[PDB]
Amino acid sequence: VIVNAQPKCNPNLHYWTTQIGLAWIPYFGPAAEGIYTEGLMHNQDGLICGLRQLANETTQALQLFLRATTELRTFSILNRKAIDFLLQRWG
Amino acid sequence: VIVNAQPKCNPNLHYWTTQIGLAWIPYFGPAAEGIYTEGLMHNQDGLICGLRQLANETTQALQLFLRATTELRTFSILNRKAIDFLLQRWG
Amino acid sequence: VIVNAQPKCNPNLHYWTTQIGLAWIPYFGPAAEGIYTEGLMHNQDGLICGLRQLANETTQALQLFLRATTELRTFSILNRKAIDFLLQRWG
Amino acid sequence: QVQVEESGGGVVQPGGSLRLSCAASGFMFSNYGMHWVRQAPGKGLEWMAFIRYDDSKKFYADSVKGRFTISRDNSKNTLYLQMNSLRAEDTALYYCAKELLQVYTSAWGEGHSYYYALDVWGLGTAVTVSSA
Amino acid sequence: QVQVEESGGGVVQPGGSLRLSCAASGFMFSNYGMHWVRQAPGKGLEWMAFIRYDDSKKFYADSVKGRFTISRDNSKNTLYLQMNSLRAEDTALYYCAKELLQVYTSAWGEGHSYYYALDVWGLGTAVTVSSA
Amino acid sequence: QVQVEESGGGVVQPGGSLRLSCAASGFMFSNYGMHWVRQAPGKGLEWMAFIRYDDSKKFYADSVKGRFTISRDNSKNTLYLQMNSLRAEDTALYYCAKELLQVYTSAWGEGHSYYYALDVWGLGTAVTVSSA
Amino acid sequence: SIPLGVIHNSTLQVSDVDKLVCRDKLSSTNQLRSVGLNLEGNGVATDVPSVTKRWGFRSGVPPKVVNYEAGEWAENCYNLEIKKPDGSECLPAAPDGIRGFPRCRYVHKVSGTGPCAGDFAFHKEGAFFLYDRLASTVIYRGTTFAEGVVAFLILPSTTIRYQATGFGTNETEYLFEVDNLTYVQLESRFTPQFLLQLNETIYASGKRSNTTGKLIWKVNPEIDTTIAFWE
Amino acid sequence: SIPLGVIHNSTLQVSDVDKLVCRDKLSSTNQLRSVGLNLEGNGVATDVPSVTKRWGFRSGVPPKVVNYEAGEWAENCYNLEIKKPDGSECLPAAPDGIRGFPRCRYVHKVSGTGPCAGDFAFHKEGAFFLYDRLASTVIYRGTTFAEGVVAFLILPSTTIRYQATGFGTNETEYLFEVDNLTYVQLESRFTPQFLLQLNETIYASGKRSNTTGKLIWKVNPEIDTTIAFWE
Amino acid sequence: SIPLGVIHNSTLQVSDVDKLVCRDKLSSTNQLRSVGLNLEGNGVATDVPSVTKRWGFRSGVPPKVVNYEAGEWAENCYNLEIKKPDGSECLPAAPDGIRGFPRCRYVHKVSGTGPCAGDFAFHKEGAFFLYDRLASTVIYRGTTFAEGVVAFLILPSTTIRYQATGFGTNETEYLFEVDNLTYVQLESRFTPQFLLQLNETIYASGKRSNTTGKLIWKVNPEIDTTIAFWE
Amino acid sequence: IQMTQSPSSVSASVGDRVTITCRASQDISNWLAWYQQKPGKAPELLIYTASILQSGVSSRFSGSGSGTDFTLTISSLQPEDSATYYCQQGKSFPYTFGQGTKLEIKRT
Amino acid sequence: IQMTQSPSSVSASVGDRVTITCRASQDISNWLAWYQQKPGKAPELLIYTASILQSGVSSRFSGSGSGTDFTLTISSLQPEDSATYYCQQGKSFPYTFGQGTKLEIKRT
Amino acid sequence: IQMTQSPSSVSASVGDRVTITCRASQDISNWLAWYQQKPGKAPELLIYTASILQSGVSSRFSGSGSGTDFTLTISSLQPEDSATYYCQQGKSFPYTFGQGTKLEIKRT
Ligand SMILES: *[C@@H]1O[C@H](CO)[C@@H](O[C@@H]2O[C@H](CO)[C@@H](O[C@@H]3O[C@H](CO[C@H]4O[C@H](CO)[C@@H](O)[C@H](O)[C@@H]4O)[C@@H](O)[C@H](O[C@H]4O[C@H](CO)[C@@H](O)[C@H](O)[C@@H]4O)[C@@H]3O)[C@H](O)[C@H]2NC(C)=O)[C@H](O)[C@H]1NC(C)=O
Ligand SMILES: *[C@@H]1O[C@H](CO)[C@@H](O[C@@H]2O[C@H](CO)[C@@H](O[C@@H]3O[C@H](CO[C@H]4O[C@H](CO)[C@@H](O)[C@H](O)[C@@H]4O)[C@@H](O)[C@H](O[C@H]4O[C@H](CO)[C@@H](O)[C@H](O)[C@@H]4O)[C@@H]3O)[C@H](O)[C@H]2NC(C)=O)[C@H](O)[C@H]1NC(C)=O
Ligand SMILES: *[C@@H]1O[C@H](CO)[C@@H](O[C@@H]2O[C@H](CO)[C@@H](O[C@@H]3O[C@H](CO[C@H]4O[C@H](CO)[C@@H](O)[C@H](O)[C@@H]4O)[C@@H](O)[C@H](O[C@H]4O[C@H](CO)[C@@H](O)[C@H](O)[C@@H]4O)[C@@H]3O)[C@H](O)[C@H]2NC(C)=O)[C@H](O)[C@H]1NC(C)=O
Ligand SMILES: *[C@@H]1O[C@H](CO)[C@@H](O[C@@H]2O[C@H](CO)[C@@H](O)[C@H](O)[C@H]2NC(C)=O)[C@H](O)[C@H]1NC(C)=O
Ligand SMILES: *[C@@H]1O[C@H](CO)[C@@H](O[C@@H]2O[C@H](CO)[C@@H](O)[C@H](O)[C@H]2NC(C)=O)[C@H](O)[C@H]1NC(C)=O
Ligand SMILES: *[C@@H]1O[C@H](CO)[C@@H](O[C@@H]2O[C@H](CO)[C@@H](O)[C@H](O)[C@H]2NC(C)=O)[C@H](O)[C@H]1NC(C)=O
Ligand SMILES: *[C@@H]1O[C@H](CO)[C@@H](O)[C@H](O)[C@H]1NC(C)=O
Ligand SMILES: *[C@@H]1O[C@H](CO)[C@@H](O)[C@H](O)[C@H]1NC(C)=O
Ligand SMILES: *[C@@H]1O[C@H](CO)[C@@H](O)[C@H](O)[C@H]1NC(C)=O
Ligand SMILES: *[C@@H]1O[C@H](CO)[C@@H](O)[C@H](O)[C@H]1NC(C)=O
Ligand SMILES: *[C@@H]1O[C@H](CO)[C@@H](O)[C@H](O)[C@H]1NC(C)=O
Ligand SMILES: *[C@@H]1O[C@H](CO)[C@@H](O)[C@H](O)[C@H]1NC(C)=O
Repeated sequence: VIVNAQPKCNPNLHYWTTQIGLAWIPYFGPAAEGIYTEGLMHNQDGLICGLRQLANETTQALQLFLRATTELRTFSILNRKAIDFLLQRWG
Repeated sequence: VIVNAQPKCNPNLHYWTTQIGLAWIPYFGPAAEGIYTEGLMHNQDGLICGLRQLANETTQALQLFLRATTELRTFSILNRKAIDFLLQRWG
Repeated sequence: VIVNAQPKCNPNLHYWTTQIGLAWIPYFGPAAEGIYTEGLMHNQDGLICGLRQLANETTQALQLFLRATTELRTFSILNRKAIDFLLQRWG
Repeated sequence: QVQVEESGGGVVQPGGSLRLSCAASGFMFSNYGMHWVRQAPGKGLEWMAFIRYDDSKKFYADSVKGRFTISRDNSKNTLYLQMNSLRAEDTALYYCAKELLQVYTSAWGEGHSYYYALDVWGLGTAVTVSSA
Repeated sequence: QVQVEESGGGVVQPGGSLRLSCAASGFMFSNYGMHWVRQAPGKGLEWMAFIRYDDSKKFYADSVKGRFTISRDNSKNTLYLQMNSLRAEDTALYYCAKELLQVYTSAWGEGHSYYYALDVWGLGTAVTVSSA
Repeated sequence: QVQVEESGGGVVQPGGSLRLSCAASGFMFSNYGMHWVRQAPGKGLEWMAFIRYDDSKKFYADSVKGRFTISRDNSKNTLYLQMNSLRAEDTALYYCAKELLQVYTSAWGEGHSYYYALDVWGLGTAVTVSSA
Repeated sequence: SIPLGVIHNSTLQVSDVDKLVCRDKLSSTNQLRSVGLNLEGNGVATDVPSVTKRWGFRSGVPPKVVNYEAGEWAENCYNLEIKKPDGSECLPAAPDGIRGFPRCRYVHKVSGTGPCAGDFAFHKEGAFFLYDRLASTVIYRGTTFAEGVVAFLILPSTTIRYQATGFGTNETEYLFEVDNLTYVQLESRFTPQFLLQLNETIYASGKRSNTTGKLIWKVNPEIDTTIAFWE
Repeated sequence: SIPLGVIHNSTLQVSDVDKLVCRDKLSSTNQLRSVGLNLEGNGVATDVPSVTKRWGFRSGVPPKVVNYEAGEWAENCYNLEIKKPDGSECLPAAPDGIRGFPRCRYVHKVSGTGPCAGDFAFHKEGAFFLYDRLASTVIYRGTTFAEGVVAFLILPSTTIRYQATGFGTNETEYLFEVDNLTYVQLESRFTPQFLLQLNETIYASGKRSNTTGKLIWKVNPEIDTTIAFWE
Repeated sequence: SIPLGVIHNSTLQVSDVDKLVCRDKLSSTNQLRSVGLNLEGNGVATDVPSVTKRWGFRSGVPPKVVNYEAGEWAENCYNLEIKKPDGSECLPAAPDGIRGFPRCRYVHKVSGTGPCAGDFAFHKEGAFFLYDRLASTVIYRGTTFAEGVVAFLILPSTTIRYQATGFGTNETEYLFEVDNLTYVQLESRFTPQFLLQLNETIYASGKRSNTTGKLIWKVNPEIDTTIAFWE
Repeated sequence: IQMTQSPSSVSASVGDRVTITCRASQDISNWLAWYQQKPGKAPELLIYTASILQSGVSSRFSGSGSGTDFTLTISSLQPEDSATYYCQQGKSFPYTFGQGTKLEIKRT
Repeated sequence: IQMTQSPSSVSASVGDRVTITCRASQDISNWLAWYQQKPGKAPELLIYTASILQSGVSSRFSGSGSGTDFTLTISSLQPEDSATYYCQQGKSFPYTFGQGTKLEIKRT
Repeated sequence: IQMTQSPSSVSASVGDRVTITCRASQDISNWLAWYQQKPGKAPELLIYTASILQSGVSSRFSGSGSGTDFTLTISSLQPEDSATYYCQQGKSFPYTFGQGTKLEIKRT
């Protein structure tokens, strides 16, 4: 598994993400500062310490991958992972 | 099926799309205003009324999806649909 | 197979591509002019003549495809090829 | 010929109200637009208000919004101006003015020209915001 | 020493044509470029044409394109200028001019310098577009 | 009252070195910053150096970097200036200057104001870079 | 989210993005095209004073832009140049890659002034603003566009100029332009062919302005219009 | 390269990009989210003079920008305005699409001067600079951000202004701002709540500058701080 | 469209995009690289007056840009600065992300004037203009590039300056630059090593311009060139 | 929506040619007017739209210009023109205009 | 980090009102100083921070300004002011300043 | 491709120092020429390329400049220079140039 080795580990991941009655249409829609769904998740068996270590182990390799291309705004990484996944199981 | 509920439905979809002898090379190629293939398609059993209603039902949800990201020029929607399709049948 | 029909064929493909001790972190990383891995590959049974002809046969069709879109910086061609490959074998 | 005359002036207390009567004759009054132009007796001209011919729009200067109200009547051939919340700077002459246009009826439907300016001016009436 | 002389002037009708003869002697004529400069008798100078030494390029002013034709002959050591479709503003003196260069032959191959300007001028010949 | 005095001048050879002594009395010297300002006898003022009150930073002008060294001592209430590699343009008066501040101690912790300027100037000492 | 329509051999059937449809056979990504359709087939009004009540201004939301591959031949296309009354610009300039809508039977070009209160211009009913193969949710300045929407599915020139006063309010006034001193005040009921007969009759019969000033015309409530658009 | 973490029903298990894991079940691309986490949970110091030793300048490498979908509520967010001593700009302007970090408990806004020697500003330990759903490896000017990193996985408001002198060196000096003639010199140990009690006490008790000049304050080594941040 | 070449264990075999090849085994997207190759291996001429007959200007088509991952070490690389005779710019400025071609044995830098009639510069035979991992179909100003093409497949420094007069026509004249008052008129047959011996001999033997004016040199038809480039 | 004239006090003798510069803050494009206000009198129109002289006024008054910089011009000054001249516009309808120029006749 | 004054030699008689323009290459925002250097004397502070007169100096000296363009002003000139006036600043600490203006009293 | 000189009529007496300003619409970079046209005579070269005096002409003529603003200068005027001076260039080969300056000697 992934074992945390940081000095501190905050076990409370207070998180924000993105996702009626005519709120969809942008002329009546909310401003940009209020389109964020909030939520709270607690330390369910080292999961947040696990993510805090996993983010550090993927930091350097992602930095390397971003050094290796020319796109100014990379977005297609998850799709490349899915296509790699499909080819690794069947292709 | 999809049933139209608009006030009017134009059953004639006059459509334009994009697709030799050295027309490929862009120095001899046509100008930008003439690279459009035209064509005509008639109402083959409510198909054009069906599209005119389906476009209205996908309008709001697409508006929502575009509110939910940060790409200034989204292009990868069809590829996400294909990857979702592959994962829903095998992944 | 692919048969070369050019006037000359250089059978030596001297090539450059892109791919520790804190070289990953970009503040200590190399400058832009030195991130290129070099290498040398010789004519292993018409392979370089084959690529030099294949590049000419895919030149015009790629030019056509690039005329047919609106993206200022196309990058997703290989992913479209992979998704086409997956759908042609299973989808 | 064409007569444009101001009336209804005098003196008034600060914070009061009065109404002017710009009567006119000698032309088709329901087809021409009318103005109001202010001139302080120590200063120059400054525009107040403008109504169109059909009473469709009302155009007001910046320093006179809300307090001052233009209106017209094409029955008695008479322009009116209702004033409220009067101040000490408003002591002035008040001009009512007729603008220029020719009426090209030789068509399927009417219409006219403008060349935006003023020709026929009244003498001006005197309004004083004071106690005496 | 170096002589540059205009010839072939006179008077000519409007719409006519004539040819000038700029003969020169005293230097290697096949190695130097030649010019044509116009001066109206009521005005100043203005450039007309320029040919290189080897007759490779011909450079024309804007108001003289098409109508006027430069040519040279390194046999008779003589510059020529053929003129067509003459107009009333063209009544002027016509100068033919020699430019400056030193010839650095001390190499494997020849070549020269420029410092673009003019030194040896002719007197000018007179051309009149009129009836008398 | 507040006395600021220069001392240690004279004459010196080119390429030599000397030290000035700016002694001062009549105020809390360990709480005020001190300056050095140069004036050639044929020219105007120009700044040389500045030290803070606690000897934390040292600020030098551009033409005096490396060669000149500021230092202070809050024991003997005396400013010092060490000079090396002297040149012929350095023949001047050397001013040492006291700056302005009030000391607001009425708090949990100290602190002061600035309004950056100079009030109490010394007379200046004379330094000559020559042979006589 | 975002349903993929399926052209079955019979008729159009919407597919679920939650349920798994085994009847779908998708063996290319040429079988996925993103088609954009026009509102004017749905039966909305088309004339400008009955359209720009559906446009408003709003501040503080960034635009978004999606592409589409095939479109419909438009009957009406619009183009805007709106300035604030002090002289500044209202609508943002067109970015790179933005070109006009390619096939337009009529192009309503509108210039003029209005109380621009906002940062952009959105569509009040939630439709997009179709451009050269790009659907956008703003209106960029000086680029000929239509109104319409976008649907996703599996497969198997005349210029009319206007003058606008008070563009963003409810009490707006539009002017038809014939000559640069000759205007006609619009109504709600004017169709474009009637306006084409109008500038033909005006410009031929010599009733334009023969002086320096403007000349504005009215239409009596007696004269018909020439014209479900497709009958 | 770039491992995809797997939230198993027990706990988090890293998966190999070289070995084939048949225990993974991936039946959507909604099951792939790219989450960005903050450094301040790892236990780094948070105060500005203990942070901007981790920023440097360097020239001749272009920036790169990647997106992320979900983030952490930040405890500290920074914002910069650094000028060269001649008056020019140090940090590049924000491109389009760049917005500030959305949820920030405290926003350290820093302006001032420094010997800017480079073309950009990178993170010396290799972390990213999280923005509005965009991870970047530079610091753009005038946009509120945090410090942190990004991890990939399978699922199933208060403003404090500073003044900075000598921003890029090792011998730097920071100033806390109360009023535009009233400053307090920072230390290494100051927490933000102590600074909030400080401007409350200063601005209430009338000890600001009542003249034209600046007024700088020191803190005795006797007065505690108010405050593992989460205890 | 766009065939994917297959490196079989024997040799290179093109695959059909219409027929289904079961012999292909594609188990990564690291096995897909997009390689760009140079024209100078095909045997085209390389000298500038035999190359810029293959460049023209044209107006009214937007550029397109595609990337590629691996390239060939170039023997000749070009760089342009062309101005219109009134003083304006001909070629558009380089956008962000555009950098020069990285490995270049010789860099022909060309400045000068020409009757620029068009909006861009395209390649008359249909090749691309390779940049720093980006293939483009225009020529951006001031960025060192090569000429070549791109192919898709499955896997398993010296500067020479010119002066150009009349760049876009058929009757053009190029000048080799030695010193800023010392020029040599080119021919069609000059190779770059001969030009390197030429500025060595000129700059050493003292035959540059010792006055204010320019100095142009000719070469007799007696002196050979130093040099299938790879023999 | 602002407009600023030449200096307000200009003096000349009878027979002189004088000009009055009028400057506008926005582009007006020939929607200007020059009004002659004799003292004790209502003002009167001289030239509308910067080109056309109104009937009844002699030809010694003229004016022209393009865009924002227009100019009224008296050909030869007459003693019957001791008046203050105004410069009004009507483009975007707040009808704002200049402050005025009083033209003084030199009589001791 | 540069500063340039008015011309260095200004002459006036007793009772005159004179001004000295001081220009700065960067934005200083009221961190200026005006120093009076009598000949044979150390200089003395007149006005710090462009607003406050120092104690001991009479009210005939004043000065003001905003940003980079400040100006010292003598109300009425006195014969005791034959001196050269300097314009110093202290914002970004190289402490550079102007070249000086010598004010000459007109005595034959 | 345009060039505009100083005003065409300049008058001076014998012994004066005069200058002639020559302005160019494009960057020329020292490709200029100054020609002396005596009346009844062909013109003659004085200075090519803005720096070098031609042989045969005395040293009282000089000229210099950088870029588009060049200037011919006579050191001391002589009575033998009643002539019109031209300012030609040769950079981009339409060879266009100025209109000329006639220098008048003051003799009653
Ligand atoms: C409303 O209705 C009126 C008609 O009632 C329209 O007016 C017509 O406008 C068109 C478009 O501008 C005109 O067509 C053009 O006519 C030009 C001739 O006029 C020019 O030359 C005369 C010479 O004295 C000038 O006096 C005059 O001011 C013009 O400068 C032609 O030069 C044009 O040719 C060009 O386009 C054609 C298109 O195929 C090309 O083939 C040519 O090579 C060239 O490029 C063109 O023919 C037309 O004359 C006008 N009158 C009539 C009666 O039709 C209004 O335009 C219309 N407005 C709207 C908004 O619909
Ligand atoms: C450090 O600590 C001090 C307190 O010790 C803080 O000072 C407070 O700052 C806030 C923010 O500016 C102040 O709150 C505002 O007060 C305004 C009233 O003052 C204005 O009007 C008076 C009238 O004479 C002027 O003299 C004065 O100069 C001001 O112009 C209100 O107008 C504000 O209302 C606005 O915001 C509220 C927010 O909800 C809205 O509801 C309102 O509609 C309106 O938009 C606001 O209330 C506060 O007064 C200051 N003092 C105190 C004692 O709290 C420093 O800001 C703080 N600094 C830092 C960096 O933390
Ligand atoms: C055509 O051929 C000639 C040779 O025949 C070339 O001329 C050589 O050009 C190179 C490149 O500029 C020169 O190399 C440099 O020399 C400099 C010394 O000259 C400078 O200093 C003198 C001192 O009086 C000045 O008079 C003179 O004007 C110069 O300013 C060095 O300073 C350079 O060093 C730099 O680069 C090296 C590269 O490694 C670094 O190591 C250094 O630290 C420093 O950064 C450099 O050495 C050379 O001197 C020239 N002459 C010869 C005989 O080789 C033309 O350049 C060439 N043209 C083309 C287009 O090919
Ligand atoms: C411009 O045209 C209009 C009509 O198209 C002219 O107005 C009419 O001119 C006739 C000429 O005798 C008069 O009888 C009418 O009374 C006029 N009508 C009106 C309403 O006044 C006008 O004169 C023309 N102007 C010019 C300058 O040509
Ligand atoms: C510049 O150099 C050239 C040759 O490299 C010189 O030209 C020759 O100079 C010699 C010197 O006696 C003469 O004998 C030759 O006749 C000259 N050649 C020509 C074609 O004239 C030139 O003099 C040098 N100039 C300077 C200023 O140094
Ligand atoms: C500004 O406030 C400070 C203190 O907050 C004042 O300084 C003190 O003022 C009292 C008033 O009698 C004196 O007794 C003290 O000696 C002062 N302290 C110092 C260090 O000088 C100051 O006077 C106030 N200034 C203004 C203009 O109000
Ligand atoms: C337009 O909106 C304003 C805003 O309140 C309102 O006062 C006015 O009556 C409205 N007019 C119409 C015609 O709707
Ligand atoms: C209208 O257009 C014509 C066409 O040349 C032009 O001459 C005239 O000045 C224009 N008038 C206005 C008011 O723009
Ligand atoms: C800061 O760095 C400089 C660079 O050499 C060094 O001289 C100085 O001593 C350093 N100071 C500290 C406190 O590290
Ligand atoms: C500080 O802010 C106040 C607020 O209005 C302002 O009046 C004052 O001039 C400011 N002072 C400085 C030095 O910026
Ligand atoms: C170049 O093209 C022009 C265009 O017509 C032609 O006149 C000329 O003869 C051509 N010259 C050569 C050498 O091809
Ligand atoms: C050529 O370059 C040298 C190098 O310093 C320079 O001094 C000279 O002025 C240049 N000449 C021209 C004509 O640019």
